[PDB]
Parts: sequence; C-alpha cells; structure tokens
Amino acid sequence: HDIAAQHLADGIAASGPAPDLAAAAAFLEMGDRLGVVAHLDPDRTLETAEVAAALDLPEPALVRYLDAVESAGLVIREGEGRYRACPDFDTIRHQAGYISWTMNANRPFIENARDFFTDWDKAARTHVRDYREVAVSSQWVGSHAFYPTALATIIDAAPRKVVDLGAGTCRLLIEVLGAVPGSTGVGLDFAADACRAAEQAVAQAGMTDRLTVVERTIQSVATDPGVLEGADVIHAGFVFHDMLPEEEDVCDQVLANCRESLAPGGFLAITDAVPYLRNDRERRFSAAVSYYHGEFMRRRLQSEEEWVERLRGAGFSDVRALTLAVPAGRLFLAH
Amino acid sequence: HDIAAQHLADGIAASGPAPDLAAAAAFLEMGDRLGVVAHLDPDRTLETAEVAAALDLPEPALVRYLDAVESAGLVIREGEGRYRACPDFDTIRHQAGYISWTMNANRPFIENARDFFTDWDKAARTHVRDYREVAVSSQWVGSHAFYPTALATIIDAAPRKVVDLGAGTCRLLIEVLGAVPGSTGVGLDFAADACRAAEQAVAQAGMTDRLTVVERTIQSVATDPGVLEGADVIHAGFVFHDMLPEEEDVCDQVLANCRESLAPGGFLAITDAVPYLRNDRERRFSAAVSYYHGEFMRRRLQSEEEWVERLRGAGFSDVRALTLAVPAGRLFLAH
Ligand SMILES: Nc1ncnc2c1ncn2[C@@H]1O[C@H](CSCC[C@H](N)C(=O)O)[C@@H](O)[C@H]1O
Ligand SMILES: Nc1ncnc2c1ncn2[C@@H]1O[C@H](CSCC[C@H](N)C(=O)O)[C@@H](O)[C@H]1O
Ligand SMILES: O=C(O)C(=O)CCc1ccccc1
Ligand SMILES: O=C(O)C(=O)CCc1ccccc1
Ligand SMILES: [Zn+2]
Ligand SMILES: [Zn+2]
Repeated sequence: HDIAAQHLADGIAASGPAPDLAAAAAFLEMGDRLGVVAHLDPDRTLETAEVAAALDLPEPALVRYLDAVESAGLVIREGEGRYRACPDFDTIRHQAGYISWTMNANRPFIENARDFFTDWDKAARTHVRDYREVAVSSQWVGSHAFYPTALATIIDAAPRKVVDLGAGTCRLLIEVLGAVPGSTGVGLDFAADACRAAEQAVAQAGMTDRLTVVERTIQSVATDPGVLEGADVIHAGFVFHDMLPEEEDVCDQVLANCRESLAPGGFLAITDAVPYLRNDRERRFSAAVSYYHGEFMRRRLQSEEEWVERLRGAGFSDVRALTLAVPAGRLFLAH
Repeated sequence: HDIAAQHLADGIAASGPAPDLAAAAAFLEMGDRLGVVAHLDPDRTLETAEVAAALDLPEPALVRYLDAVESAGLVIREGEGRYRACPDFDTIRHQAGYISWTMNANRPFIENARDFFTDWDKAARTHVRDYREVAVSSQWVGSHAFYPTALATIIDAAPRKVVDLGAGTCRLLIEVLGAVPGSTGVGLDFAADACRAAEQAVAQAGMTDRLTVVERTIQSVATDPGVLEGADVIHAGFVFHDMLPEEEDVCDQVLANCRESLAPGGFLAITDAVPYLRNDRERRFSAAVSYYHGEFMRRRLQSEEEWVERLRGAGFSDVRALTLAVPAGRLFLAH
C-alpha cells in the first residue's frame, strides 16, 4: 500500500503530459478524417442532426464519437445533439498538429525506412505521403507557431492582392482576407488532395469568390508567372525546398519572377525550415523535420545564411530572418 | 520586431512539450521497427559495425539515422561507430509509448472509422491492427506506468513459477525472473507477431531457457489448463477483456481454472483498464482506451466494482484494486 502509492506518484511524473496528448491527437485525427473537427469550435455549436447529414454519417455513430470526446474533456454537451469544443480546444488541436505531422503525415517514412535505406528510388514511388494529411497537420501547427508572425507582417502594408505558393489548406490566406476587408487571394498547390481540402475550407469561410485555389506546381510559376503580377505580397510556406537541390535553376527563375511581379512597395515572405539546429529548445523537432526532408524526401533545407544569400542574389533588398515558434522555423522577408 | 518576439513567446507556450514528444515518438517507432531501439540504453553502447550486421542494414544508413537521433538529443556519440542513449532515454521512450499506442498500434481505427460506423463486421476483418505494434507500444507504456506495481507485488512472495497470459513482449516476466534468482516463467500470447518479438527479447535477456513463450489464446486455458498448475502467481495484463462480453462463460472457466492451479499461498493478478473515468488526470487517455475498446474492438471493459464482483464470484478471497499510473489502469489482486 506504501509502495503502490510511491509507484503511482513516480509513474504519473514519468508519463507527464503524454497520455493527454496521445489521446487528443488520435481523437482529433480520427475526427478530422470524418470531417467532424471542422465543426468543432469553442465559440460555435455542432448540431449533430445537420452535421451527420452533411458528413453522410449515421447520426448515432457521430453521437457515440462526440460522447467519447466529451468524456475525454475535449467537447462540452450543450444540449441534446448540440456540442461545442472545450475552451482550450485550439491549443489542444495545435499541439496535436505536431503529433499528426510526425506520426500520421510522415507515416510511410516511419514504417518503410528499411526500404528507403536499401533502394531509395523504388521506396520513394512506392511509399507515398497523403498530402491531405501533410496539409492539415501543417495547418494545425501553423495556427499558433508559424501563421501569426506572417499574418501580422502581411496585415500591415494592407495588401490588395496576396499569393501563397504551396498554400496547403489556405489557412493563412483565409486569415489575411479576414483581417483586411478589400483583399483578394490566390492559393497555389500541386496536390489535388490539399486543393480539395482548401476549396472546402475557403467555402466554409465564405471567401470562395475572394480566394482562388489553383492546382499547379511552384515550378509552373517559373515559365507561367501569369498568376503573380498585381500581388502586394507573395508568400511561400515550406514549399521552396521542394525544388532543391535538383531544380536550383527553376528556383532562381521563380525568385526572379517574384521580384518582378511585385507592386513597388511589396515583398516576398518565405516561411521555411532550417536544418538540424543544436539549441536545446529547437533541436529535437528540428532533427525530425531535417531527417524526414534530408533522408526520405531528399529535399535540401537551407540555413538562415544560405537563404539570405539566395534572396539577395535574386535581387531582393532589405532581407531579414525572424525566429518562429515552430522549432527550426524561420520567416524571411525580402522586399 | 516587437510583435515577432511576442508571437515567438506566445507560440512557444502554445506548442509546449508537443514538438519534442512528436519528434521522439517518430524517431523511436522508426528505430524500433528497424530493430535499432533494442540496442539503445543509457548504460550500454551500440556498436554500429556489429548492430548494422545483426540487423542487416547498410552501416552508413544506420549511421545517418543515429546521427539524426544524436542531433535530436536522444543519443550521444561515444566514439566512431559507438553511440549510447541520452541519460533520460527510458522516460522519453515511456512517453513515446502512449503516442505509439494511440497513433500507430490503433491507426486502422483512426483511418477507417467511417467503415466501422457503417459496417462493423466488414471493417473489423478488413482493417486489422499489427500486434507487434500493440505489444511494443504497450511495453513502453508499462515500463513506468503499470509494470512497477505488479513487479513489486510479484517480487515479494518470491515465486518459483510465474505465468503471464497475453504477455505481449514478455517484459514483466523478464523483469520478475531478473529479480528473483530461481524462478521460471511462461508467457502466453495469441499473436505470432507478439510471440516472435517476445522470444527475441527473452533471448536478448539470456532467459530463453528460463522463460517459455507459448503461442495460444487465453481461451485455450479454459479447456487445456495444462500450463498453469505449479504457478505461484498468474498474471494477465490487458487480455481478460478480450473474451467479454461474448465469451463470458469461457472467462469464468479460465477464472475457475486459475483458482485451482495456484499453489496454496499464491494469487491471480489482473492488470486491466476500467471504462471512461471522469477525474481530470485520467479522463482523456481513459476515453481513448475506452473508445478504441468499446467502439472498434467491441470488447467490454469492466469497472472496478464489476471486476471485484467477478473475482469473488470466481471463488477468490482478499480481492482488492490498486490505482496504476497509466490512466484508468487498475491492478486487481485475488488470492
Ligand atoms: N512542387 C510543389 N509545388 C507546389 N506545392 C507543393 C509542391 N510540393 C509540395 N507542395 C505543397 O506544399 C505544402 C507543404 S506543407 C503545407 C504548407 C502550407 N503553406 C502551410 O504553411 O500550412 C503541401 O500542401 C504540398 O502539397
Ligand atoms: N484472446 C487472446 N488470448 C491471448 N492473448 C491475447 C488475446 N487477445 C489479445 N492478446 C494479446 O494480449 C496483448 C494485449 S497488449 C500487451 C499486454 C502485455 N501483457 C503488457 O502488459 O505489456 C497483446 O500482446 C495481444 O496479442
Ligand atoms: O511535410 C512537409 O513536406 C513539410 O514541408 C512540413 C511543413 C511543416 C513544418 C513544421 C511543422 C509542420 C509542418
Ligand atoms: O491494445 C490493446 O488491445 C490493449 O489492451 C491496450 C493495452 C494498453 C493500455 C494502456 C496503455 C497502453 C496499452
Ligand atoms: Zn517539405
Ligand atoms: Zn485490449
């Protein structure tokens, strides 16, 4: 009875916040694949009758899920068939983003590393990531750890036209357009799955007519820059690396094109990841992002120095790097 | 520059320990599937030359993985081709256990919930869990959150024979046998994949000749109790529920058989999960364990009361329940 109590206290300390985070991540990924999570908000209610119908789910099954999440403490039952997210839901979801990204989006790397180590080319085409999961997990991380700084920079200098390259689910644009009343946005992304997710999200935010989703590669922009011109700000979050080190020249043409297409006041903003940081706070997640990129995707992440170097030798001036909350995340501003 | 710093501090607080945990879980699951993690220990070294050969991996690929984990802060490079785990590695691995269990072992439930909601029978046979992942993730959680109390109870009363039903990777037995010099163990488990993992682990701990792994169902024990008799302690961790509510009678025969086969001093110890706790600490992970069991596996988790009730109406006396560190985990001792 003594040592049971001691084993209890010691175990609770060892486990720390991991039980809570493991449970939230699983409930939220499952609910997001169902389409339920888009209906969860601490300030709005989810009416099961309508949502079950909208999502084409048996209402009873939705109720059993929601009751499970209610037991977990992630939602509150407001009345019969009405639920709302717990007050700290957005932070819970943000943290789940990291877990979803490493454990869900990048699962093919985790499961099939042996293949990647022995025959990379065969592995790379056999074990492919689900870009809907890449884009969503990225959005959950972004909400609190990389969107806010870029949002605030974009909001000042009050743009009329914003282009986001490799936009994923288009959350940053939805946010920009929400904050500056007379703005248009174009979100560009190579993945059908991301684009479908985005169009849905954009519609859900009532901006379908203000914010266009165009399914194209960023490479496209080098030869067909007929999407940039008019833009006060061009943004690119975690995409530029997708053409390094293999398409260096294309990258430099996209950069040259960006410089041109800009209104005379505006800027390019690049959110991207720098490789293998050593500082205590950033190092562990930095290493995961770097290893997935380096080893599995064979994309080159550049250092701060290299990025600054490149934006200059692309004809941008006043280029600086800002530290983001997401480990090894950096914001580059090039005017 | 002001608001970048403010967005930084706010983002770091929002993210909390999630970046670190997400990265550790992914590195460790990946490394455990490779067979590397069994070689990681804060007190021993991993010699890449031998391990790469033992694991049938290109040594250079192992080195690149280990260097990534070193950058992450999870291993320390001792010299060329020598590495050891960071000092707090066991706690890191324990926490990764929770993430692995919810996000890896139970992945088929996360990805295919829609199917489970619409046609359960078809879903249950189409989307099946990898029991090697179930057993390993369970072991990582157990290390600090459910093995210690059962270990300490077993170690007292110094047994000669211990049987563990649904033993997974047999860590509890390996630990019991390690602490009481003249003990034999039998670990029983229905999953080939778990048994293979176990035999390997048992061999790695030099107990192959002391600890037998028998691939059988727990149901087996109802009709063929020729595995129990002689036992000072019978243990069963997170298996009993696998015959409820459908094989109630079989469960009661296994229980009756257990009562008989015991030496006159010994006891049955059951580690198992109670459903949907409400207390703040346990509720969130409790709900995940309960929802996976209830909804996806259709196994009945019993409350403390029900379990105590059952162990009595099986002819055990002096039955009590102890709180474990793993949320909604309970240890039942029946003599
Ligand atoms: N060559 C390419 N051209 C355009 N988009 C690309 C690309 N390679 C990858 N992408 C997209 O880039 C995104 C990377 S992650 C999502 C990033 C998003 N801007 C955000 O910050 O939340 C994915 O949506 C992926 O589909
Ligand atoms: N009907 C059954 N008979 C025997 N073992 C079973 C079973 N159903 C599931 N199992 C096994 O029970 C285990 C549940 S999880 C692992 C539990 C292990 N005792 C531990 O505490 O770490 C798995 O190894 C699974 O393969
Ligand atoms: O997945 C990719 O391809 C990326 O570029 C990852 C983008 C990212 C970076 C940090 C946290 C979450 C998401
Ligand atoms: O996966 C199963 O079937 C189980 O019974 C899970 C056993 C378990 C319980 C709590 C944490 C980790 C593992
Ligand atoms: Zn990337
Ligand atoms: Zn179970």
